[PDB]
Amino acid sequence: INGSEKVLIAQEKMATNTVYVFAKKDSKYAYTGECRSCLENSSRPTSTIWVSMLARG
Amino acid sequence: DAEFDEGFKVPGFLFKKLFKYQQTGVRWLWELHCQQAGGILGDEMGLGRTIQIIAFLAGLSYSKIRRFEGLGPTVIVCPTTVMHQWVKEFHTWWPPFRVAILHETGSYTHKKEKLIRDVAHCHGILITSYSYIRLMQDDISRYDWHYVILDEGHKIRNPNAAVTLACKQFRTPHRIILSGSPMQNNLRELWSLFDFIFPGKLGTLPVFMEQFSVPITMGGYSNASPVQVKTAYKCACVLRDTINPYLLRRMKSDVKMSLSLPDKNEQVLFCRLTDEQHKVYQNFVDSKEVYRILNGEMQIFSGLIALRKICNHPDLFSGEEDQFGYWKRSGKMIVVESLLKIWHKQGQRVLLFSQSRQMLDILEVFLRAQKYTYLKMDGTTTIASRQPLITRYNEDTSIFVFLLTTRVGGLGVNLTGANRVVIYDPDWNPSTDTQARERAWRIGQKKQVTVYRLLTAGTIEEKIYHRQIFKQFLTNRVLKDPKQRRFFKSNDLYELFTLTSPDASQSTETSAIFAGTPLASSSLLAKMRARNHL
Amino acid sequence: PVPPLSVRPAVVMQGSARNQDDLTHKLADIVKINNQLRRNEQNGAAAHVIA
Amino acid sequence: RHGVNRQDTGPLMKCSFEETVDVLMEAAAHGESDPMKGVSENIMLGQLAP
DNA sequence: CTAGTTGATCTCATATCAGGAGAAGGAGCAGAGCG
DNA sequence: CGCTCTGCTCCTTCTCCCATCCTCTCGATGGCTATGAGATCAACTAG
Repeated sequence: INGSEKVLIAQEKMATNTVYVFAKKDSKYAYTGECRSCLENSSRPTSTIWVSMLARG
Repeated sequence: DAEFDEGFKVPGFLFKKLFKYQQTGVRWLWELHCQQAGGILGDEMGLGRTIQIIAFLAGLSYSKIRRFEGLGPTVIVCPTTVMHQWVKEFHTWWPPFRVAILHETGSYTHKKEKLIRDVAHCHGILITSYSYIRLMQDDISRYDWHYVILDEGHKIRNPNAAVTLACKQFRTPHRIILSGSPMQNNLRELWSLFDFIFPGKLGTLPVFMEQFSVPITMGGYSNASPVQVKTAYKCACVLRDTINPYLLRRMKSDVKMSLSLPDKNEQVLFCRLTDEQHKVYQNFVDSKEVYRILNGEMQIFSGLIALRKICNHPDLFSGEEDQFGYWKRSGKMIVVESLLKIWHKQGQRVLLFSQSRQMLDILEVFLRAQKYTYLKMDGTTTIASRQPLITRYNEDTSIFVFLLTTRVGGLGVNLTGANRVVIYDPDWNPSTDTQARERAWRIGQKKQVTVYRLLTAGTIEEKIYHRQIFKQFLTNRVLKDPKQRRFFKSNDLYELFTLTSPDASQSTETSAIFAGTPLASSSLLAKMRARNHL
Repeated sequence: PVPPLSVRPAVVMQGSARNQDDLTHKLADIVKINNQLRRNEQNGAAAHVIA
Repeated sequence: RHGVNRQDTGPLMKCSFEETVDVLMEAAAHGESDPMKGVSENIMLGQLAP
């Protein structure tokens, strides 16, 4: 580009369409299951859906 | 001597000299003086308004009505080009008024403040220019003036100008405006004039706008919903009757039978763009500059000026038989060639108008390229030598075409010897082009005068003409009759950065738009419910 | 208070184009809207427009 | 900042540490006067630190 | 002294996700006098 | 017997901070509205 050799660096990201159950120590939720969902042929950003459990008390 | 109701002895040997409308005007001026209000003598040019004013002030001085034994010190603010005329009018009608001009030419030969002090000390008649009001706005307004007459009071058309503020800093209840047209562009101007003559009648400018100007113009478009036009008509009626007892305007329809007026015909030529001019205009309307204008990132006004220059001539915008301003490169100058040739073969005499002085010089060079004798007067000519030029054109026939811009010279410089007139390019103001056509066709015009307005179809200039007509319609609705057939579209009228040149298969936009061509509490209630159903 | 030119120097680029400081651009916006508000209060403007 | 800029050390010493704008603005609102006793204040004014 | 010309100057027109930590306010509310 | 005046706790904003110094490359950045007429005025350029 404009005589300058430019190299694209591969960028890490969490995989999509997979359910990942984490547990944040400092939060109102005990457990949270997230899913960054994205249609096969991308047209919009990743729509993250969370399904959490409220912490006891 | 003629006598009025409370007693105002206008002298007989003056009052007899007036005409009927003039006597009506003197009556009205004195009705205001009793009410202690101001007003606008909105009679258009040529009726004679200075005569009415001198008549009324003379009657007020002789009648010794009283504060002040008779008429006190009065200031007249008029353009420089008419001050000497004013003093002569006084000296020929009512000599005993000690009239004095405030000017560098003047006659005082001493400190000008001493002139103000002396004239006020003698209850004289002092004439100034608007500039002296603006400059000495603090000094001149200390001597308890009894009358203020703003002749050609449309200089106060702008409520923001320093001249307006300086003129509204006068204190007397008696403010008279002598303007041929109280409003010229929109209702800003009417409000400013009324804020001068009578500070309170029309409200503050925000209120006046939001009540009148917006509903009215929204009802000036043919695509307006019926409710919008009906509201516009109602508000126009309210404004009309609100201003009725303070604006005395008479046309050349009722007074026509008293004075002769030769017939005037007018055409609007639609001049196709030349192919090179067409290409330049299309490149500009496709270039990124107008795109940035549409984005609002750059001021649209340069785009306007550029497109006007292009329609005038490509050499303006762009910058043998190829020298500067060659007349074959724009269609409007093709048409000017044809008209000038034909009229010279007819032996007539031409006024050649243009808003641009640069293209005025272009046209000068074109006339040198031809063998037409001519004369030029513009802003660059010294004022002291302006009268000779006009006289030399008017007295002989050995000069064919006289070059003007629409705005040079005093209002209505007497160009009578001309027969035909051409407005090479339209202006935004209807009043300036109207003045241009009126300048040739005045009182004491011997031959039929015709006006040819040169348009380039489908361009910016067609839109300028449309806007001129729209403003004229606005003024007419406000001043003569609210009911009017609606001609225009809002979006088409306001979007003015396009190019649709006619191919002669379809008619031009203008022709398409102009395709057709005590109260007994029951009369009070009846009028209220009538106005409210509208 | 609008600061002096030292606080917001107009540095000249390689050519003749004089680049203004961020403070100067902001003061330009402030003066623009201040003049705009001054005229809108002086001449016809709606209350919501002034607001 | 919650312990060091809450003592009576003077606004110029405090602005050197943290919350430069908040400290100087508080000092302006309250008309505080820095007696130029610390080393930071003299260093800023190019004076010989005590 | 007297006009007149010629510059400069100014006014007025016409344009529409993997932070953290502490400090302050606010709100819910338990409870104690006490009118 | 119902109101006031606390003052405790939970949450919620909200705002502040995140080592020092040094080298290099690379890209982006650029702001333009006109025109003319009138009037003033002060200086010559003649009288």
